[PDB]
Amino acid sequence: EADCGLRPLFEKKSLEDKTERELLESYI
Amino acid sequence: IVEGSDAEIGMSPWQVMLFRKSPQELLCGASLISDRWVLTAAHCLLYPPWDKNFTENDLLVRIGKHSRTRYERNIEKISMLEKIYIHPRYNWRENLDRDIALMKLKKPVAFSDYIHPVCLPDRETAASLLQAGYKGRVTGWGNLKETGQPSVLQVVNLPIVERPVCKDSTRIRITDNMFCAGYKPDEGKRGDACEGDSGGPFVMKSPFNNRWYQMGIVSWGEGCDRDGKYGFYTHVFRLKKWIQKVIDQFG
Amino acid sequence: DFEEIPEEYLQ
Ligand SMILES: NCc1ccc(Cl)cc1CNC(=O)[C@@H]1CCCN1C(=O)[C@@H](CC1CCCCC1)NS(=O)(=O)Cc1ccccc1
Ligand SMILES: *[C@@H]1O[C@H](CO)[C@@H](O)[C@H](O)[C@H]1NC(C)=O
Ligand code: NA
Ligand code: NA
Repeated sequence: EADCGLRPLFEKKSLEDKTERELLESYI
Repeated sequence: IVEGSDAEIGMSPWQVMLFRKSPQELLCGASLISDRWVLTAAHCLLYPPWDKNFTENDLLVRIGKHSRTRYERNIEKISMLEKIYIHPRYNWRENLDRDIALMKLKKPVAFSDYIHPVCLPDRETAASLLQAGYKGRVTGWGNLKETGQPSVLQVVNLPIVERPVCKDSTRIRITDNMFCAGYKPDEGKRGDACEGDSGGPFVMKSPFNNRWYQMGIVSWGEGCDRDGKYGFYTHVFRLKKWIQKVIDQFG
Repeated sequence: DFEEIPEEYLQ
């Protein structure tokens, strides 16, 4: 609920996965 | 998933595998939206043209998985189903309109590094992100090609396509309860969902709050990864009132 | 094709 969509091994540790930047770059 | 890559560990901790009890086999993808609720495509459970009509006791959900075929001891969790809910206006006869179903687990699942729920979009996040050109991410253990199967969970990022282009790519009647995604023939890159990826999530990472939202459910495609075709996804936000009604009534 | 899962989940 309150914690939805924040991945323990990524967002919760401020680590990025290898392709999430591709998504961000498309959000113009 | 066609033309994707191996997922990283914990990359999609909301990923769920719908598993047939007998014979033991992959049925579909699905997603974890709370400790007790799993979201999938209606056609994963009910599709009369193929004599498909599963009941709760026919199925298991496997959560926290990476490997397709291995039993991932100490990592995955396997849950029984308490109840299936299919959208009352799911159109299996024509075009898979409103291709959405909820599954309530018999017991809550424990979250972990590998198991964690995805957010469902609010109206504002949907309006902001569901735009042509914006990319989402599709994951699953389905086939690697139309006509083979992956060792581990596959991932592919795909752009949302303009509605008129979606409409002009098919003879199927498209509805507001669907959106389509994929690269155009002239774009070079490719990728698609395929058989077995049904019911899995199309997610987007909000640049406003850095959370992942499930915008779509893998629904249908004419073949897999064909030039000039696109993948069609259930529009989760458009059907959110139904989701909420079910969870409020049976939660 | 799939590794057997613990019998407890089938009972
Ligand atoms: N086809 C794989 C696929 C590709 C992309 C996406 Cl997003 C999902 C999927 C998975 N979904 C499916 O496979 C679903 C399950 C029932 C029929 N189906 C399909 O996609 C059908 C098309 C649906 C459209 C809506 C009405 C019912 C038929 N294509 S199909 O299985 O590949 C059969 C097909 C092959 C080649 C040309 C045309 C059709
Ligand atoms: C599917 O299964 C349910 C329960 O057994 C049944 O009531 C229904 O008539 C079947 N066919 C459908 C929903 O098309
Ligand atoms: Na058309
Ligand atoms: Na295509």
